[PDB]
Amino acid sequence: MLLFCPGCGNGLIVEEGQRCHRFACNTCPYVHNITRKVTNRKYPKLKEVDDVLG
Amino acid sequence: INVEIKKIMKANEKVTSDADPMWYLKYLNIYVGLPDVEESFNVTRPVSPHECRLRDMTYSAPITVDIEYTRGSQRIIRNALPIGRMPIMLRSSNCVLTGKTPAEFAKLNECPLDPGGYFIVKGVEKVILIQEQLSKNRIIVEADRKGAVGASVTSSTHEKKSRTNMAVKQGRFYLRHNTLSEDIPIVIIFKAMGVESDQEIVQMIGTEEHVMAAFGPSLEECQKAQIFTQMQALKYIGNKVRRQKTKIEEARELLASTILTHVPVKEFNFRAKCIYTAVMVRRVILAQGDNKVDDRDYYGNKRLELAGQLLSLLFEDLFKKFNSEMKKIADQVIPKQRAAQFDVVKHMRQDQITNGMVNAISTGNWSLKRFKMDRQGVTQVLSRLSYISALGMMTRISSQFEKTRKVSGPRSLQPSQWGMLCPSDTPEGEACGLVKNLALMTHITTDMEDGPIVKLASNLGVEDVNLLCGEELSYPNVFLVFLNGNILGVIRDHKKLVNTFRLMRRAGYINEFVSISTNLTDRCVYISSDGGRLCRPYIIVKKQKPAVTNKHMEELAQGYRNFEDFLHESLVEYLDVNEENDCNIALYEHTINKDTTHLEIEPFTLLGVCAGLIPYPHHNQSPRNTYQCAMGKQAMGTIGYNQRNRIDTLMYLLAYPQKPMVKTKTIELIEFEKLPAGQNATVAVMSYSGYDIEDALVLNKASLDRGFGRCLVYKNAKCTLKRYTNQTFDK
Amino acid sequence: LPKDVSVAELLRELSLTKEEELLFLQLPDTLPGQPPTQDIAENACTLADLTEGQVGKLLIRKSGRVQLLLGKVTLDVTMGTACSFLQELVSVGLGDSRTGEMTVLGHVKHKLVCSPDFESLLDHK
Amino acid sequence: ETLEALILKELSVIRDHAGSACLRELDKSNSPLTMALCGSKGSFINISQMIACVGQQAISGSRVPDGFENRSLPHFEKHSKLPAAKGFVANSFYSGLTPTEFFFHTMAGREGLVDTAVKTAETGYMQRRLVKSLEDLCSQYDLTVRSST
Amino acid sequence: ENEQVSRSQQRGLRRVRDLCRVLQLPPTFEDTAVAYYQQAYRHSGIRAARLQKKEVLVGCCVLITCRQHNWPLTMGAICTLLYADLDVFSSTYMQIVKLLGLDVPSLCLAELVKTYCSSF
Amino acid sequence: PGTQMTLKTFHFAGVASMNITLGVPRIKEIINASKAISTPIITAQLDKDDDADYARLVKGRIEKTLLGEISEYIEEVFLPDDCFILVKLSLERIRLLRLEVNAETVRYSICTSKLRVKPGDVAVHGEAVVCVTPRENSKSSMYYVLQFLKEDLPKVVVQGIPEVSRAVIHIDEQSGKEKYKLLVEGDNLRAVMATHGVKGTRTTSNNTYEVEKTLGIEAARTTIINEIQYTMVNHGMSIDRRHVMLLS
Amino acid sequence: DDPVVQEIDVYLAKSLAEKLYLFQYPVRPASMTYDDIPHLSAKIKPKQQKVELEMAIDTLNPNYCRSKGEQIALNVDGACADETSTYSSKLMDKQTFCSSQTTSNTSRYAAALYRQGELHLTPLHGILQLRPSFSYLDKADAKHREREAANEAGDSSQDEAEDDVKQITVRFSRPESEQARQRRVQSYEFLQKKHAEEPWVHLHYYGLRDSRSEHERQYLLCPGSSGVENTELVKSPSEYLMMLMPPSQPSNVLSMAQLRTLPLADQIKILMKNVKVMPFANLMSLLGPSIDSVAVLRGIQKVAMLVQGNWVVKSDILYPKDSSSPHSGVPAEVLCRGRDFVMWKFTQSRWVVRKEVATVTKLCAEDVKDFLEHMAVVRINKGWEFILPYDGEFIKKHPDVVQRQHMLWTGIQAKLEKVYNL
Amino acid sequence: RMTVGKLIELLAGKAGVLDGRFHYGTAFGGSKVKDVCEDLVRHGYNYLGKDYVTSGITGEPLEAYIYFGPVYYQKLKHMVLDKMHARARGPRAVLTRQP
Amino acid sequence: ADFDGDEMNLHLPQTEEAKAEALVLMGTKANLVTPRNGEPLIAAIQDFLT
RNA sequence: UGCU
Ligand SMILES: *[C@@]1(O)[C@@H](COP(=O)(O)OP(=O)(O)OP(=O)(O)O)O[C@@H](n2cnc3c(=O)[nH]c(N)nc32)[C@@H]1O
Ligand SMILES: [Mg+2]
Ligand SMILES: [Zn+2]
Repeated sequence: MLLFCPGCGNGLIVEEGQRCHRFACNTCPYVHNITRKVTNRKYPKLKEVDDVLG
Repeated sequence: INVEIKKIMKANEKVTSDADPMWYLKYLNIYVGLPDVEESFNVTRPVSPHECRLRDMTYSAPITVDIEYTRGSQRIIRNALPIGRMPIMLRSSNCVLTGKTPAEFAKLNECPLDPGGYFIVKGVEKVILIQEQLSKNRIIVEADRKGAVGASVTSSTHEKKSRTNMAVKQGRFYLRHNTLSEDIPIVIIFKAMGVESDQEIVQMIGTEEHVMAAFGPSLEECQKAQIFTQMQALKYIGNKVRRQKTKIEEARELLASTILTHVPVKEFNFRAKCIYTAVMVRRVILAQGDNKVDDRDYYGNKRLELAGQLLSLLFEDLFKKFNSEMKKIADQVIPKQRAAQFDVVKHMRQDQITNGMVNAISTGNWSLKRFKMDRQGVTQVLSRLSYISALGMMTRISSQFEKTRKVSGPRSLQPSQWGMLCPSDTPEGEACGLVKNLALMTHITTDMEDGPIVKLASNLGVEDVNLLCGEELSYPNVFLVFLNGNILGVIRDHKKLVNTFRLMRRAGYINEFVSISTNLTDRCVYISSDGGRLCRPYIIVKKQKPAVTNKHMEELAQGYRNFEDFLHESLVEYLDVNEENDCNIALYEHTINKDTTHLEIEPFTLLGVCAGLIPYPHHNQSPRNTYQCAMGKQAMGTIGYNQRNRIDTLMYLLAYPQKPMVKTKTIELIEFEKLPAGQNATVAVMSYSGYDIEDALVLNKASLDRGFGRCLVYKNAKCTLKRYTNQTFDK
Repeated sequence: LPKDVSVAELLRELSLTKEEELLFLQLPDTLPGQPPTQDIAENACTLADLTEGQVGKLLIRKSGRVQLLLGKVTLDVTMGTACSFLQELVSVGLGDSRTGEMTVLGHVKHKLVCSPDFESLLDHK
Repeated sequence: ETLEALILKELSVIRDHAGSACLRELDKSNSPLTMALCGSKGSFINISQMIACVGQQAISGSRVPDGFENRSLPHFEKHSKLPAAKGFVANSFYSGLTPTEFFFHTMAGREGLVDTAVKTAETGYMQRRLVKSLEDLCSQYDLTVRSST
Repeated sequence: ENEQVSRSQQRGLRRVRDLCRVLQLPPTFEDTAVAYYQQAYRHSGIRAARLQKKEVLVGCCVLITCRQHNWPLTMGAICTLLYADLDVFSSTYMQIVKLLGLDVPSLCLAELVKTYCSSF
Repeated sequence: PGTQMTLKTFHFAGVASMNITLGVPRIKEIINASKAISTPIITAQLDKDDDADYARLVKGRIEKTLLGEISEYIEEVFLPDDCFILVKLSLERIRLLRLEVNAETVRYSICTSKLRVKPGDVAVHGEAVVCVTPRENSKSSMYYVLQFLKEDLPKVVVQGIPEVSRAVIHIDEQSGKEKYKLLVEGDNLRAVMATHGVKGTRTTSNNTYEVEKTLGIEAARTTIINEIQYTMVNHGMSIDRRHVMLLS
Repeated sequence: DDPVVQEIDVYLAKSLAEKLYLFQYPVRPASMTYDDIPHLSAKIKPKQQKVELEMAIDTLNPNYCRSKGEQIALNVDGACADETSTYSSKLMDKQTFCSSQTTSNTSRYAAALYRQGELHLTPLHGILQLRPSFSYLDKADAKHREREAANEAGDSSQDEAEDDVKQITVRFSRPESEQARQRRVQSYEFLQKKHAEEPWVHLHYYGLRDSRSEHERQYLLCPGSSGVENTELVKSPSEYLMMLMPPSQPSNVLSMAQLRTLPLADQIKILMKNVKVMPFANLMSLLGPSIDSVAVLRGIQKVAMLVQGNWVVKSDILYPKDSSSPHSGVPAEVLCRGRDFVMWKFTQSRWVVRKEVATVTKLCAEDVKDFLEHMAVVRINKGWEFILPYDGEFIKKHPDVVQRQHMLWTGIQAKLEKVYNL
Repeated sequence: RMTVGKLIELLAGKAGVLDGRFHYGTAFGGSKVKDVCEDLVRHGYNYLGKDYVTSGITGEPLEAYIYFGPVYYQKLKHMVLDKMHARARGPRAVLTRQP
Repeated sequence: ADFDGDEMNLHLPQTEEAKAEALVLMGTKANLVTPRNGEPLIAAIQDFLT
């Protein structure tokens, strides 16, 4: 998903620190370590069975 | 000639030169006067339009003005000084034909039934056709050349007109302007316009999952670069700005004034412009899914420029040119001529405006450099083939395309032409679909002050857009309200707003020509108050019963009330295309159901003037009606009661014209029965002698001998005996 | 979160609970009154010209109608834009020309809009 | 699209049945019927349109598109896919066409006119190119078609 | 032509045209005025003359062109719009008419009467 | 005949879909012999024209199938040890469409013209689970490339010809027997003929350039003649075959 | 729908009218508040309100990167300069929130404090939106620029004494044209300098948890009785409507409203000129019941005549002295005489012969047709009949008016017999 | 061409010239066919416009009735006298020596 | 053509060889059929078929 | 600008 920094509001990118992967900002020292599993499903629309024509 | 010329004079009231300060030329009041002729030796004399046609001169009035200037620091004023000549339209306010009885028309050698409304220059009759163009200050979402669904906006103010586009060629929004070297991402422009928080930018764009998924690439591309502040974004824009920190100042000036001129900024406050571009990006994102592409042929987004606006623009341009020439002459004369103090009166050109107007009306090509407008075919020779021909040509409409491509889109008949333009009336040939005629019952709106409209909108609870963030724009119940392309604000429960606005307009506190429309797909309520919009009267229907009754019709017939009284009593109201898009209309009384808001006045009014001559047109085919209108535009018959004194290069008259037996109400209205263009003959439908194989007919020798079909062709041969430079003359 | 209505909001704020709440209402530009001895003209009459005390009543009729009787006329109160971001109401009192005090009175959650009942104003006369 | 096709099929069936009924009820010695039979001019389709009922006004091989928002004309309800609201002409030329039917017929006529106008220029250019390309070949005496070279 | 012309002659021609357009005289009058101005400029005595001399030359050429077509125009208004005094105007007019010898039709009384009556 | 033709519509050739340009524009495209034409049509015959199962099988074999069209969900999971993208293939839809695509085929399809993803980055854990773990390429790219992967991964081809865009099963209901054939809206006849189960001996295409490049100049001439004749017959007007033969 | 319950009262407070501001954070959701964030100071201005909040953020928390804090501190500030530092320590400790002005006037906005049975309204002096400003990045850019300049200067180990004496480059204070002066005034730099010219004011922060918050929260209330009749706010709905919507500033051009706004005499004259045939009762109904019947009678007797109980407009009213016949061009006196003769014939007999009228008046067919259509209709086998029936009610009600009209018609008949020699 | 409107106009004109009236051909309205048929049957003419006509050449009656009636014909400006052209050697153009 | 105002051109050859070639090759009796498919174009028309 |  798209996450933002509560301090400034800029976009957060996933990087690797010295202990664990974390979300961090490119304009401030704010970080957020990942504790549990985080997922972002999209459920792409499957291709339906195109039936015969005629 | 009454208000716009005065406004232009007030705008250009003062003109002065840089050299020799304390010198100025101030205009006080401009007059047009009555039509006069400069034939006599420095003497004016009233001249009639027929006399102008006979003498091959122009029917214009002397433009006069009162001015005040400083010759040698002593203020000298002039109460009346001619500066030009404006061709006076026939049957106008200042024309000699208006307010005249048929006896006075006969005395002046003019037909009472003549439609008028055309200019007479050098003896030829020219008519300024109505131009049809796209509405300005409106976002248009459409596919690009290759097929990229993008958006465009042509912001046109009183000074400049700039078209800026936005494309999604590479999944991200790039904004393109004529003043930028290369299209830049929209996020950089967001950061440059004050809003630097990516969270706020995303909230303004939208809070929907698909919206964020589509806008993610733009955020990633912006984060790839080191642009995070307004200063850096402005520096990048200035680096990308073409030649006409200095770059930062130029970028800020372009963002504030050049880009989106229609969106005003109080004092470098780009909040409104940020909201506007956010709404545009949201519309683009919504269109990127379901193919809800707006169409250009929808006449609800069309504007009709009458001759008044064209003449106003031309007069403004000519006055600006005259002021510039006067300033140049002053700068060249005052500093080095002599101790004799210089004044403008010795160089006030009185033929510049006259020649400019004459050329622009005669040649028909209009070249306004201040607006970069190069139009052709604006004026056309009034076809005097018949009275019907002249009346149908007077109400023609030309398009902005002017036969550029065989698109077939604008040439096709759109459903938006209901009650506004004649569906069947169209010239047969290469101009099929581009030249159209107005309906029998329609009107063109003018420009309003827009003051009380804004006041009522603000009082009705419309929240300020600057008070709240853009996140409220993504709510389903929050509807945006726009005013002539400018974001007026937001509102909730737009039904109450629309109902109250319509009730106020019917009451009369708001001009009846101000249109209000609501689009639910985009959740936008548009309030239109600009001129050129097409409107049509409709009877108000409330609770399955029209407001107009038999008592009201009897009062109108007896003369107790009029159409203005009907408008004031909330009985009949004007509806625009965008307004009827949402309102429900009923053709007849039996068709009225529970969900009806208006009633059609008359169905036969859908046809135009040329189509009104067709007897029982709903029983024939559409190409038959088109060909009938095309041939009636050339039908032979009487022109007017002054056809004998009229002298044209080519005229066709009928010996024994007879009015039709099957005459239409449109015929009775246009008074065509008084000037018929045909004869009724005892025709027998049969095959005889095989000389009527393919569309041919057989005439009777005795009938033709007894005067049937007798026609008269009148031609003019003109000769001139002018005097050359030398004292010699043609004899 | 279903969209609430002003009548139910007031009902749940008064009967269901008794805790006070800070509201933000948007009044029309001109109030149905005259500036009392304010040196005029039919100009705008805002709250800055009115005095303290009872100025109007809030009525809640059946079917969810919420009206505001501010004299001879009656406005209608509706729910404004549902703001979800933080709104802190503060009073910045500059008691001294060199130092002042910023006092956070509370938080703003709901927004109201008061509009003239133009239909009634038109059908009255 | 399935609903559109079903409605078009129903309208075509109605038109065909009306035409058949008109042809069966019409007596001999009728001038339009005789002309359609001999093939000089007209046809059963035109006879049924001008006597029994006009067919569905098809624009680009489809019903009348929604010019306004979610509807062709304001006189019909929004999201209404009725035949009379989408282009069907119940009345005939003899009984007279309603304003909406006449407007749809004019739309179809103007579409045909602009199509023919474009076709004229397109085929003129195509024929010019084809002739300028094929004007070099000729039949020789040895039964071999050869170019100019 | 139009290349072997000095800036002074060009300024004189432009002044002739400006005064003609201010007085709203027809293009035939403008052509006659410029032709007479060129004919007068052919002489050297008028060619190398005063600035006031050439201004009065412009005025007198306009006056002669106006007279040649039986058009009434008062020399008072000519001097008023020409930035000149009557004394030098008449002196230079006499000099130029003696140097040229062009036809000088008399000012008709009725035309001047009509022109002045239209003023009231 | 260009003037005689009215440029009609609704002529779907009996399939009620697949709008094909026919008439004067089609004649113009044919006489111009452009390399890329609008709406190309390839008609291919089947060895087993009566088995709908085999027809669907060859349709899936020839038609391009993207990863996002078969995968039920793609999630970028950031476990405390590592971040990677997990793709879950819908085996039910796979067996319903009769596509011979499994986890191994998906893994082989990945790492092909996709920012040079090494084989070790992609791994398979379950029967229908694909785990992709990218690495920083140091070319103005960091670990935050999972967004670009999410953007361009669902549009990767796992089975079928990349040029083929849409293949449909047309049926001929002749009273003798009902047979099946493949109608492909692509611009690759060589691949369609090379695919298994397609009778390449009776495969025709509308793109004259492709027919020339694939089966020779004589096949191109025959295809041009047949296409012109069919386009002319569609409008009800007939022309002697000698004219089109001479033109070709 | 009646007000069954919830009859809440509304009170007004003016204690904090000029001291109440509305601060909103567009980027901070309502769930998380700044109550726990220790504030430091706030810069504000009395005029051109633009408040800048200076707060402090924690560092020992796990949501802070110490290495990146050191990096940003070393980028924004020097190594150990510390004369003008955006942070006291070597870490990003202070955060800057800048305010943006929403609207110039906030008189229409008011804060409503709700209590049990009453709602107190307090005006707002200003509404500002607080957003995290980025000025440390600009200061870091300036620091980098000056560092690059220092590096360029110190490119050599020992820099010799540069003879870069500042020559007297005193440019002209050239007289700026009006257009260029207006451009300079409207430039952003001029506005920024004008805003900066005003001195700043430093204010302390008192959070909601402080006792001062609850101490000052009571000022939003006002001491007053429950029921007090306001002296103001007593204008009628019509007056309120006029206040909220102030004004901007053929012969039937005037509408009904424009007619009614005219005096009674002009109203009657215009109505007669338009209709030319109307009963007295219809005229009263059109004019309104509030107008006196005697007044209407006086108005109509001067512009109309009595014909078979009905009122017909006079001929001179329709045909002024300077007008003429639109069909033949004859003077208006002849038209008036003909119309008077027609009216006399109608008064004498209900049936009038067009041929006889034409033969007597010597007028043209079109004029006779116009005169007959103005006050009558065509009846087959009977000629022309008066459009309205015989109204005996008015005749019985007003006998003196009937006698006056009878003597006037006798005089008109005498004049007609003298003129046309009947 | 399906020009039933021409037949309706002819019938209305015949009825009007018979009864001394002016029928209206207003779009989506006007005089109906029943009214003109009643007028024709009252005046003694056929209710369908077709009348018994005798051939003028052979003098014998026609097997089919002819549809007579007054129709409003209008002449156009297109005249054969003006459109007739015949070019001899004549003049040529200066640039290219062609007509 | 349809005899509804069509203007047609008429040319007179100025050479015997051209006249003979026009009469033979462009003869109406010899061009009764079109080379497109051999169908006859010069045949009966309206008012003749009926 | 009109015509087929
Ligand atoms: C007509 O309104 C305009 C349009 O003419 P254009 O086709 O734009 O003129 P053009 O582009 O320059 O055409 P071309 O290149 O072939 O010469 O012009 C007037 N008009 C144009 N052509 C004619 C004409 O042939 N005859 C008449 N009478 N008017 C013409 C029209 O006003
Ligand atoms: Mg033809
Ligand atoms: Zn951050």
